[PDB]
Amino acid sequence: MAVIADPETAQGFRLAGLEGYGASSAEEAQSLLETLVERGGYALVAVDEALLPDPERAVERLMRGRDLPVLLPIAGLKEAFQGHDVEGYMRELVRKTIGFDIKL
Amino acid sequence: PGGDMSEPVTQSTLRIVGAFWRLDASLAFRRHFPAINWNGSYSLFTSALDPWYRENVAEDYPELRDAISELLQREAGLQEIVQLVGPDALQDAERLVIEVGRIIREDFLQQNAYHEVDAYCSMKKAYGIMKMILAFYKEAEAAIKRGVSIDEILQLPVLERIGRARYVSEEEFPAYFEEAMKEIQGAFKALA
Amino acid sequence: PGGDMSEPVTQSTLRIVGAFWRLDASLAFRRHFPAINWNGSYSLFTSALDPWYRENVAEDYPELRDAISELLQREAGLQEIVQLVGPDALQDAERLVIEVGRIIREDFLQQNAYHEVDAYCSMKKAYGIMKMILAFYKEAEAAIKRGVSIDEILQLPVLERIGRARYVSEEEFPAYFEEAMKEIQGAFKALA
Amino acid sequence: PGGDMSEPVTQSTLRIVGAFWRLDASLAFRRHFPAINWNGSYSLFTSALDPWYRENVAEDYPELRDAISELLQREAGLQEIVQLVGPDALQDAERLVIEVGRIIREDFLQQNAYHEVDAYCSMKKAYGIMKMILAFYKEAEAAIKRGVSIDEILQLPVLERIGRARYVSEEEFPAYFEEAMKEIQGAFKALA
Amino acid sequence: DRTHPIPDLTGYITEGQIQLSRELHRKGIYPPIDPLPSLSRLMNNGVGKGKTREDHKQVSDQLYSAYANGVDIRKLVAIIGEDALTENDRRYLQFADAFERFFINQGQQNRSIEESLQIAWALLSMLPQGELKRISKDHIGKYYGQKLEEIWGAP
Amino acid sequence: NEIAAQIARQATVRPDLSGEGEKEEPFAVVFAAMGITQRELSYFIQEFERTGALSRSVLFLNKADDPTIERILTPRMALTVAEYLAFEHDYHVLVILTDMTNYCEALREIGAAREEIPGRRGYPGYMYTDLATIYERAGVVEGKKGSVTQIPILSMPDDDRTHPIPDLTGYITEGQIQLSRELHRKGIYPPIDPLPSLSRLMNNGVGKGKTREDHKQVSDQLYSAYANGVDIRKLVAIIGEDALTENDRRYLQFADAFERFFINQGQQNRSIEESLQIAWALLSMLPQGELKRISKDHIGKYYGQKLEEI
Amino acid sequence: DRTHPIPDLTGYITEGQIQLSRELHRKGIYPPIDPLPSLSRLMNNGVGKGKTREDHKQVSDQLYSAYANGVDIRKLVAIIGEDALTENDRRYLQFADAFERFFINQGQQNRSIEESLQIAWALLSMLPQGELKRISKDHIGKYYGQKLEEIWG
Amino acid sequence: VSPTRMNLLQRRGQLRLAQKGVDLLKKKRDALVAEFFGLVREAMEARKALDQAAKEAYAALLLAQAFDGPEVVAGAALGVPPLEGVEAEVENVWGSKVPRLKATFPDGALLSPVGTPAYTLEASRAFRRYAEALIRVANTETRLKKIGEEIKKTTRRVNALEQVVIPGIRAQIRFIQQVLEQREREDTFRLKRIKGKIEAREAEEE
Repeated sequence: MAVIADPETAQGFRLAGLEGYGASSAEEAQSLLETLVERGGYALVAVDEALLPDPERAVERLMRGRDLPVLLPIAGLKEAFQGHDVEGYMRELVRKTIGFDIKL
Repeated sequence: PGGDMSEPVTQSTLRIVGAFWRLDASLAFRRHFPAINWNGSYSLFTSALDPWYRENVAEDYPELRDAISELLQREAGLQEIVQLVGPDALQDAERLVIEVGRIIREDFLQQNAYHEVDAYCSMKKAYGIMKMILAFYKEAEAAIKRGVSIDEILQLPVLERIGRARYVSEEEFPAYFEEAMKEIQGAFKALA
Repeated sequence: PGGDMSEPVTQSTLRIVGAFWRLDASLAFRRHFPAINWNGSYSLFTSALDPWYRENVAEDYPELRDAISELLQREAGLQEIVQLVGPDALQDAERLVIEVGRIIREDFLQQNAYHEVDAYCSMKKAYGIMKMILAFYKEAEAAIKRGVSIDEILQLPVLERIGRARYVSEEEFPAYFEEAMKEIQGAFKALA
Repeated sequence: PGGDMSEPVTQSTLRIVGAFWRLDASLAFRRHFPAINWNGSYSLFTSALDPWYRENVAEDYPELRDAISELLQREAGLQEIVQLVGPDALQDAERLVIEVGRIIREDFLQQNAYHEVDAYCSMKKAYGIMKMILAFYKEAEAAIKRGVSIDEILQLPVLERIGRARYVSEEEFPAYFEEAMKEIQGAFKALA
Repeated sequence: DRTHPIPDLTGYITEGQIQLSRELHRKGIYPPIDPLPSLSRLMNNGVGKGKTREDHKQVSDQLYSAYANGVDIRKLVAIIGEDALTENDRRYLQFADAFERFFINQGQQNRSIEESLQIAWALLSMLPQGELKRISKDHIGKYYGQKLEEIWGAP
Repeated sequence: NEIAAQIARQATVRPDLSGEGEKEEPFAVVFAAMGITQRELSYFIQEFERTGALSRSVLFLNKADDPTIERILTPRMALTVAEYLAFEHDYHVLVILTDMTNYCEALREIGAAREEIPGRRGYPGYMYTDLATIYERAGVVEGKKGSVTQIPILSMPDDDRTHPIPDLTGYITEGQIQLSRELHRKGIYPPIDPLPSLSRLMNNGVGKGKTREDHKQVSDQLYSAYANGVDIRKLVAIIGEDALTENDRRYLQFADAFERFFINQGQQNRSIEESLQIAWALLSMLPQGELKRISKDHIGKYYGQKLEEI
Repeated sequence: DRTHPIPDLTGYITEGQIQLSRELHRKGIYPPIDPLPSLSRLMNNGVGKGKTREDHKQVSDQLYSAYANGVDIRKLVAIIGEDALTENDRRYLQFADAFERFFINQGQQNRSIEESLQIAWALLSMLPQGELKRISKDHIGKYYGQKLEEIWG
Repeated sequence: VSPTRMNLLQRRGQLRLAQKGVDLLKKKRDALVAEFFGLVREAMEARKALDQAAKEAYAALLLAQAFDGPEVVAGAALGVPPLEGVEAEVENVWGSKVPRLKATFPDGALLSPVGTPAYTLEASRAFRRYAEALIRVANTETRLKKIGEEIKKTTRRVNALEQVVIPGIRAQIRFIQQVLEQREREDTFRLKRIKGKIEAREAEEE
């Protein structure tokens, strides 16, 4: 597997055995993710949401062709210390997945 | 022959009659009586009778009736989602429309013919019940905007007051009506 | 005229005859003969001939015939879903029914008038082929309940024996049939 | 009557005429004129007029015409798929075919009888428009293989040049044509 | 074709219809009477208290609804399999087959109305009490609970 | 009937745009009713009384209780009076023939009685000529100042446009205005569907020196945009809104705004200037490059007004 | 319309018919002969060992079966979609396309029965040898295998 | 489609089959929606667990470099290799294959996570558990997306049937009915004409 996030957390991810990487910019994150996916290899790639909220949307040109890489929006660090709205994330996910954009 | 409205007799009739009261067995299966479908029925007398209503019933009766019709249309426009997912998954406003449609149906469109008092209704009584329901709708919409829980709006005794309006005798409807309008006014202010 | 079976002649015949062997243009276009429309054909003589079949073919011939008929009706029922969602969308048991219906169509109901052997079939040869197909169906159903893929069932070579039964001469057929009845049990035992 | 082509007059005519210019009400509803159904029309003179075309229009005119017909046939095939599963579900090659088929419809097949220039079109002008469309298609296919996005191709400015080519006059059309042919390569080199 | 003039006019004049089915016939069931497209227009005036039994009308309505649900679920299983079904869907699936085998398929038997009502209650007992919406609770209490063995030995 | 009464009330000729500059004259109305019910007759009489036009009108009233074979004389007498007025006294007449379906039903009754060779659904084989003898009594004559305009009203049986009555009428008349049951159920008045509606004489009456120069192109562009919008709406009903490209989403919004602001106008009288203003406002919803039916000059002159019309 | 009285009575009188198809004609296939609705009543009289070749009738039967399967899968793709097809279904699609483009489309060329049977066997070799159930295994051994590219391209 | 009585009856049967298929597919979508919402609840739980783990692991890492040298933490991360800690086994859901990542995750494959640092080893434990929770979240998300696109496919099929196929069959039925009725009318007119002419001939000359 592997992960892309801020360098502050990538060190810990590697400390756990994941091929971590440091993302300095949203463009940098997208380029690195494209390089990671284009290269044949690891199966899971969690992407920091703050730098790229919708990795599948951005990498649409590849994931539509290959289905092994499992992208994943992972929570940011400074956000984690203050929390984030999971319910809103799931509402957006439902909108994306069934399109009918309604929940309660 | 088999309900095909394209039959020549039906088509010739519909060229000459001013009202089409479409009965449907689907409603009667759902225990809804009279079994008249408000989506397929129509009338060509409403505009010519409006001046009569504005003097014999009330000046705003045409507007209230049009409002009831628009509410029913809004309900019919939300059956493509209520079918896919139950009423519970709809947001506050759409579920409010669904419940307003339910109350319209069950407390204004239904009428027991074997009941001692419900078998008959006057134009004043119908106008009163329409005004009841529409005023409740306005207040419930305002409350939802004020962040009230829709479930709380679905538990108010005022709804049970509106439900029994069908069975109140004509000599007793006016007092019931004024009291229930005042209770509607004072039922959402009480609810936070 | 036109292949229309609603013509006066065909309909008047349909009311006085005992057996009705309807022919299908779709099957004749594919060169599948005899090309009988199974769904649209019938006989009124089956119940009267059962004693003869028990005495002169096999004691359980009527039951096997009825089992074949039930299989064909089940395939006709599932063909609607197949036309709706395609054959791969079906569950394992339903695909097995479709496949065994196809085996019946191609290995039992198909007959080559211009062949030296298949141009004629005795009642006992028909009973043997029917028994083969039914035994295969039962063992395949048991296998599927124990978790054997359909793809692995349809590749079993005993199906080729079942498919070539039609061509075995009348004198050689009994030995062929005993070998095949042993082989079916062997093949579905070996699958484990 | 009713646009039905199975009537005695149309059927009796179709046995004797050498061309069948079939008008379509669906095209006329969308203000697509001349409103000729290119899928349902035919001509039995195309083979005999090829020698005249090859010396009076261009030596390769029939090949361009055949290519445009093939593109239209491919569009007709793809439209049935698109209308049920959405344009996005297609591959990039098929999407380009849909777009070029639309360009052919709107920029070549459509003609304005009430316009001061588009009312009449010469054979050279038709050949030029076809050559521009086919050149754009070849460059676009190359670009698709080079990974270019369909959106980039569609947003090009040369498309406007092709789209206004029919309103240009005869006395100045060949200059417009040379310029646009240069611009097509120029634009598809820009995308790289 | 029910739209053929003979059956159309007959339906115009008559008061219902008993429809035979070729699917039931070719599955071995006799008499091959299909309840779903069958109707007796005057049934309600000749059943009930003082004629037949008080539980007749609701038992008929419940049988109709349960059988229709069972047939629909039978088509649904072919696609989504039995595991994806809920327990109630499975009970309806079993009830439909039992209905075809023991209710429709009586062969050359002569069943009095009491025997038929007993069989109907035995079949309805397969469904969980309280899923029988169209039957009053009194009749459920009085007749619910019969065992299929009473008819299992004579399909 | 409401649309016919509104047209009769609001019909004007606008000499200011044409250039003659002379003061207009009002329309005489000849009104022929065949098989008309009392409800509809009451509506028409009340409308004409309300607008004061009942003094400058001639009414021939064959009611649904009147003899059927007399239904064949009514339009002929109406048109005799219309032509007399127009081409002998220099009037501008507006003829309204309500329920020509009743005329065709009467014609079929007679034809069946006489056992003549029928056509498509029992209607006599000469129905086309008979309808032409009524419809081709409109027009304008050289050396005459008056005119006869016809607005027949026919109810299409079973909403079927291929039925012989609408079919033969459309082969004779100069276009048609087709109402939409769908628009009516959405609450739109007047519920005129543009796509099945056509006017064949529009080009000889619009443009330079009549209306203003962008009329024809604006109409063509509206047709193209609405056709695309309806196609995209068909696509959406299958593959959901969320999958639409942004351009297609624009076309959808255009279709909706069209139906809700252009078609729907209630009982309002809109001059050609206001209608063209609303039209350009709706067209401004699209990217300026997708307006292929309009020349650059007009786009420059008029593109860019928002829907702030009040 | 094949149900029109003229074709209908003719077919009831004549010993087969060669029915053209507008769908093939529009695709550019000449002669646009649609094999499924065509028929030759007396064909069995004049084919086989000692007349044309011993594999003729079975090869014709196999071609009919394969083409019918192809047309059915064409009707199937409109419902399921191409990506859901099985490998055998895809193979029958390819067979139908190649059949139309190479066996039916021949232009103004004169083919001997030997060349026609060679093209038929080349097309049948595109299907797995176990799917050819109408042909005897002797003929499958003797004639199966050859590739279409050898004939053209 | 040739106008015949047989074609009309076949076309009516096709209409009935299309309607039955619409109902069947609606029931299929009902079951899919129920399962989908169950998976939505599960995913809410999994995401909340992942968020809590992210909080705790970020905390532990922050203190690890705060007490153990940031260079020490960097060296520990560098030493640990990108071990092959998962097996990408696939799972079948409603006729579709989806990954089900299994965390084989050999602990011994982490080289030099312990030593001179006193807490960096613990921070590795927090991030390993965090990776476990992240795997669980991925497992739930893939299933939810697959069931969602199955719902979308079914809805597209239903809409196709209800808005393209069924209206087409109805139009064909109407057309065939019109053609057949017209033919009957024409034949009747012919018979009446012939019989009338024969009657006139008998009157004129017997």
